[PDB]
Amino acid sequence: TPPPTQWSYLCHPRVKEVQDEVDGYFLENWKFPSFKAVRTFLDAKFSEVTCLYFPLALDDRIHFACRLLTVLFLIDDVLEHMSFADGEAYNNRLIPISRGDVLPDRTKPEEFILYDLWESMRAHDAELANEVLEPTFVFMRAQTDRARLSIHELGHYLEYREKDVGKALLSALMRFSMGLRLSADELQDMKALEANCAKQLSVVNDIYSYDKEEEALCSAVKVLAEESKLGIPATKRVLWSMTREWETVHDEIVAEKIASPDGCSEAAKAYMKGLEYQMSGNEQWSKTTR
Repeated sequence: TPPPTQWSYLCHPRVKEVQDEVDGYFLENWKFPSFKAVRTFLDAKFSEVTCLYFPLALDDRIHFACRLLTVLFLIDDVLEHMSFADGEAYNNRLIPISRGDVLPDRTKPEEFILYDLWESMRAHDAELANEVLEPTFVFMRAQTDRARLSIHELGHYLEYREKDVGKALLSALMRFSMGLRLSADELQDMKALEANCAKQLSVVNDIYSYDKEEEALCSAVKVLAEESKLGIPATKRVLWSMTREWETVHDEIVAEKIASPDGCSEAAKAYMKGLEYQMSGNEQWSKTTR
């Protein structure tokens, strides 16, 4: 029931091969705790998600993104079940290894998978590989801290999502996967568009995750439904409405930077189009998942 969108999602052409390859890799190395754990793992189709997010990734780089997002999802799950303290230590052990400053204990998959991944990434393109490092660490460190006083206004909720460390990681990983080389100025002048993108991705995620998220929460669906005193079906229709307006905001900012006097590099252009795909791909995926 979502209103019409001007964008068309796209899935990476090599999704089939890459998914078998990467899922395969983890089935060979990750210490799943049970066969049911494995069913759960395969049902997630992390490589398909990655391929819907970065349909323009270079053919020889898309597997890197799948491997990185997969291991990070696995890790995120591990951290969710351990105390704040043990989680702190988990990351502290892994980050140095990810930097390649510490050799991995060959009997600990969480150690050697990350080590081999990052090494192979730098080996492919060290300059961009390193552009993804920090965002990754900021992200895994943010998976330990709990609390988070549930927000209740629409503005503050969106402002909060704009700064989502995960969405920031996606954009960096995307530049690497597409081989995009942007200047510091270009990236800085990109913040607005990025904020809008992060915001759009969230609301769409929320719209589709509200139902299942019912048991006993940070959701634009909950936040707006209360502020406006509308029912869930209605609230959702309104969020869909806004979502389409933010897609239009994206188009205006893009056209504005392209028709700009100072010009717009091919890398910048490719980057903006990449964000478009993140949003359209995210929807296509949320629209057909779990």
